[PDB]
Amino acid sequence: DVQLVESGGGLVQPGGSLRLSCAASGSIFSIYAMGWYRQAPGKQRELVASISSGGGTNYADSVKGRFTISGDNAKNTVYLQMNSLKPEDTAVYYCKREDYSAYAPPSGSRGRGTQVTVSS
Amino acid sequence: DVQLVESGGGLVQPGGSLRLSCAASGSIFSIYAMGWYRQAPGKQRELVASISSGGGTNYADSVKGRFTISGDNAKNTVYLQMNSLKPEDTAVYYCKREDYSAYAPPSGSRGRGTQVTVSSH
Amino acid sequence: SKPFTLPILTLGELTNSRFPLPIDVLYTNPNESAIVQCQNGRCTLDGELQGTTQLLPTGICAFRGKVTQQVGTHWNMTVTNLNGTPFDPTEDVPAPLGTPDFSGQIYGVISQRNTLPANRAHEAVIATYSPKFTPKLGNIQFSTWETQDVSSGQPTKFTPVGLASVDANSHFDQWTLPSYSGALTLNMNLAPSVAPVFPGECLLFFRSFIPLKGGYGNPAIDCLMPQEWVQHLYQESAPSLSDVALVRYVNPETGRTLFEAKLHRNGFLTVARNSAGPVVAPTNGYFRFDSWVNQFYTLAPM
Amino acid sequence: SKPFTLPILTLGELTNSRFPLPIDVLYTNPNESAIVQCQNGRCTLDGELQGTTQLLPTGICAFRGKVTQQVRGTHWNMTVTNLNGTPFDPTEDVPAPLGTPDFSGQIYGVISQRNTNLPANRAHEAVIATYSPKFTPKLGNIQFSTWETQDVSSGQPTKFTPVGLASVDANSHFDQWTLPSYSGALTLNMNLAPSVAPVFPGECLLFFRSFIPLKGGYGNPAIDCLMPQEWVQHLYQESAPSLSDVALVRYVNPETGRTLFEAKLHRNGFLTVARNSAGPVVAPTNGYFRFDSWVNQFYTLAPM
Repeated sequence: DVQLVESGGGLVQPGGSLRLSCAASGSIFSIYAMGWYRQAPGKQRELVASISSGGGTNYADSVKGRFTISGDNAKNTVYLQMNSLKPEDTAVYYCKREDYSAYAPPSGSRGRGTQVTVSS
Repeated sequence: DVQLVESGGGLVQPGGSLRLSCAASGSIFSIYAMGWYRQAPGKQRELVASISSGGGTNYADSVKGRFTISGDNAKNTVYLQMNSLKPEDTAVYYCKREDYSAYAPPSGSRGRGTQVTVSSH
Repeated sequence: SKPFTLPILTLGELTNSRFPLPIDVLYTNPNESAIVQCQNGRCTLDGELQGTTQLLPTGICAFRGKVTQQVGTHWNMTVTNLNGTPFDPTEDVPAPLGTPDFSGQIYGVISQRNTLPANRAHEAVIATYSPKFTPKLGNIQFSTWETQDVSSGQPTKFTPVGLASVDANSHFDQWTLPSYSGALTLNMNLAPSVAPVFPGECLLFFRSFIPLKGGYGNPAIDCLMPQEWVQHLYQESAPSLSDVALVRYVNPETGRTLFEAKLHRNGFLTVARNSAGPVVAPTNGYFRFDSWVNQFYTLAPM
Repeated sequence: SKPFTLPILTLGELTNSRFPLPIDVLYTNPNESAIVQCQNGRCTLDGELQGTTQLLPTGICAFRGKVTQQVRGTHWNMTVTNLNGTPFDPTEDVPAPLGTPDFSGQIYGVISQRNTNLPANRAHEAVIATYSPKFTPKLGNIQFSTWETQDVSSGQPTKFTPVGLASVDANSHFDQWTLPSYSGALTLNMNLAPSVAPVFPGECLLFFRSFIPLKGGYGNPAIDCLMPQEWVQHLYQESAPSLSDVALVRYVNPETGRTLFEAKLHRNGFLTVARNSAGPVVAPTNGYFRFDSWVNQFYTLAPM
């Protein structure tokens, strides 16, 4: 199985920034995609940003230009640099990874999630 | 890793008949060819008869019409029915088998041989 | 579970599946307004032929049958299946396999061998937009420059060469399907239309340039997969393990990845490209299957 | 150590490798006196293309190049390139440009041109006599004749699409086993794919036979190839190491599972069968060859 270790949650002053990190270990494959989902209070899950092993990236329109996703392949870790944060960004942020193979269907893993609060 | 046990050798009155048998065991394959070679005294080895798993048969011109080769696949055994024997058929008769595979080159095995003597004496 | 594979043939070793032509270039056109629903060169990744797609390269845009009578100089021809058996209209296909899947005036040679037999051959044109183009009904028409030397009731073969014209009155449109049963009837059992379902993506085509009998133009035929891919997928019949296969266009000399694409399970490619026009790539390049992915995977920009 | 395989395409799903035609029937002719040394459709079992063999079905008996000038009717001279448009280098170790026709006759087809806004075009029926002294593809030059008298352009990109034969009359010199003189007169062919023959008594060559269209006249001419073009394409890609000189293949009816007959598929890319009779082989069109084992000369083919 695959394990995802999340970090970088907490309380942040509006207009400020936060960096989330997700490190994958275990039965990981060379071809993959890692991303973040978030769930705002009294709302449903939404894609924030994802990055693929080929280098492609996908962003939600709500965070385009403010958030940047990247990775360090040597550490099998992805980073979410969240800049210019506003109260509406307040949510639980979840790490997601899909591992891909030529010989098997895509296999998915997910993280416990970290609380990000933007206020005052 | 294939074993061949020959049988049916001995002395025979000319004009008479003999039956040779060769049974294969061990690492045999479903596709194969089994045959008999002979070496007459003061002469070199020559093909007598062979039979293949597909049903094809090959005979030396010298034994055509007198010798018949056949097999019982259930016993993994081939038989050489030698009829109308003459003194010139006197030789050591050797069993030979080729085992064939889709995944490997042909593998060959041979028997120790049996003495067949045809003479009035 | 048998592993999915693609032919390792390079671009210069591939053939168009919608007309008997070599693949010339890879091509994209995001600004395409027409619905893309070609019927030849259609095969799922697990080997299911669709539309009017058949395996023979000689079968593409070919016709077999018999001339019934003369109707310029026009001739009526019953069409059979390419293997010589009569075409059954009740079969779940749009038309006999190999039937042309686009509008235009297709130029070629009609040849006959009588049931030693006598022979004849002449240049001919088949207008696929014409009301009397009804292959689904087992009947088509072709015109000849030759006025008399065509025989009725004798075995007839059409060998495709190119287009007669691409002038305005020749109605060449590679994405407009023929009316297989002619006027006032709808096409049936069609292979489904294809499109990118993701923003920033467009279709990737294998493009071949098609000869002209006369006039001005540089007309091209775009197919979703080359005929060799159709043949390969059909034989392997490998189970698809997701809805999108990730393929990389690889330079074998250097080992470099020129770009990556999505090979969709219905048998077509998409790429992340903003530009239209030919794709600048080595002709000894080839697509390599690297993994089964899903919509979470994002293609790198081309 | 990659396993050797054949395509599972049936007879009706196969194409001739010596002319762009579907396979029609399997065929034998033990009484053939001519040397069998075709140059197209030549490929070893481990994937080495030989002779003038190339991969494209559209490439077979095709020509690319440019008409230089007009020269018994209306004749045209044409420089020939490689099929990919690069110039042909005569010093390469091949008999002729890949795809060049490998037999004597009058090959009928269409010559089309697209000039170097929109380019002008033209196309006309044409005939190429491969027995003619001026058929010299190895020298990068060939000749073709047209019924059309003037509408062919010099110095413009030219393509020949093969359709069939012009004639099989005595004066058309059709012989499928007679190679052209690729460099013309008084020169010998070079870098030829080797001749093929049965080397065991009671065996003959097995052919994939296609019937070829005629522009006019009487006849039912045929082209026999050693292996279908799909086999060439398949063998080339796999490049599976050959584990003996002969692969044992069975012609199988998939509907019934019955073996109709067996054959030897030799290393140089040709089949032999144990058959005394000549003519077409009576067999289902949904039949196909199945690779069952690597064998040797000790194995004897069952009579057909």
